[PDB]
Amino acid sequence: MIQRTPKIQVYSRHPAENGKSNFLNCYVSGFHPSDIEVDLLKNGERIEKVEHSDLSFSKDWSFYLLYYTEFTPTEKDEYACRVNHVTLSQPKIVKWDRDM
Amino acid sequence: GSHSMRYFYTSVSRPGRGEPRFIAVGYVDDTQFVRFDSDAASQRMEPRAPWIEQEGPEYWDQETRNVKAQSQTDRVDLGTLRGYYNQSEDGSHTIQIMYGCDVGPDGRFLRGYRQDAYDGKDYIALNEDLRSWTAADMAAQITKRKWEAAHAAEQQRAYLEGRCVEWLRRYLENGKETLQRTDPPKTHMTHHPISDHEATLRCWALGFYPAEITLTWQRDGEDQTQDTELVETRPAGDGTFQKWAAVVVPSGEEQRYTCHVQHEGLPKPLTLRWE
Amino acid sequence: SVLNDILARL
Ligand SMILES: [Cl-]
Ligand SMILES: [Cl-]
Ligand code: NA
Ligand code: NA
Repeated sequence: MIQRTPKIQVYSRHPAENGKSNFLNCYVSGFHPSDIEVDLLKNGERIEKVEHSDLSFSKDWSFYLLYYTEFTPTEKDEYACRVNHVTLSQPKIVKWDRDM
Repeated sequence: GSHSMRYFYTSVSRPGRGEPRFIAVGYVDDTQFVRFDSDAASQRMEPRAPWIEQEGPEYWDQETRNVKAQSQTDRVDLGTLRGYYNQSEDGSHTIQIMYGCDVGPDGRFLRGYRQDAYDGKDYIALNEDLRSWTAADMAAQITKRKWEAAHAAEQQRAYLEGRCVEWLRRYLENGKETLQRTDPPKTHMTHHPISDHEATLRCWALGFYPAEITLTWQRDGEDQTQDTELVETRPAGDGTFQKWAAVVVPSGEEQRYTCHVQHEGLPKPLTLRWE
Repeated sequence: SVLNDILARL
């Protein structure tokens, strides 16, 4: 086996605007194998209803997935993405940044 | 103005050699239009684009039969390979297949693809001539010898040069308002101070299609590669994509730097300077 | 339309 560590990006579909509904995305890519645990957190708590895209892979055989949910950003609420994989000793948590 | 259709198969084995997970997706350029998931309830080839639901019931039947036939063959190969490499019965192993075709603006065949991978690394691949194979080590070398003696590349070439091209044009025509359109990027620039001597200028590109885009920084007209970050093109979730480029600039020299955006949907390449 | 020629690798 060749195993690859996932790359994690947390961002919104549209530019963040406090008070307006949007979509919080977590894009995991460049990992192998495809079994992966991805949760979207709000202030540390797992968001319940979260869908994801169909499994696909790049030309280097590494998979990618898009985990998304509907949310409304505010000034004080925090959001993050928690990814667990066979290549990760501890689950990696990437915080959301409206500037990235 | 060339176009592509690609299919991505993935078969992941379960512990104890149980019923493996099989996922298949189809793309026309950067637009997914079909999907199959062995964990899905329908157990059918499901639509994923508006212009593909036009197909009749004879289409969805044959497409479901053929993706099932490949999954069952990948299921047998997974068990054959697990015993070949003496791999533990409590683990998971993956077989991936990528195949498709390319057409030019006139709709003629350009190039074909058919290549497999076992556990993340290349297994066997159909060369560009569509008549010979390039295989990996050991177990793949038996497959190459097996497929060569059976002339398997002939019918693989017939699909890539035939049915693949025929249906790629049909998809491109039925969904010309979706596939043959170019959504240009909506560009802007942000400023993020690092200290009293440096700051980060981030150059955004949002809502573009297709995903092929180029972002480059310049300082006084010269290509600026020092202290530059570029994230991969990420999907927005609505069919469009996002990408940004950053550069660390000294304070007071922000206007020395310009962002340059190249995309198919732009008649002229865009240039952005901090205002 | 998907591939209709199903090859057994082994
Ligand atoms: Cl990020
Ligand atoms: Cl197995
Ligand atoms: Na937008
Ligand atoms: Na896991």
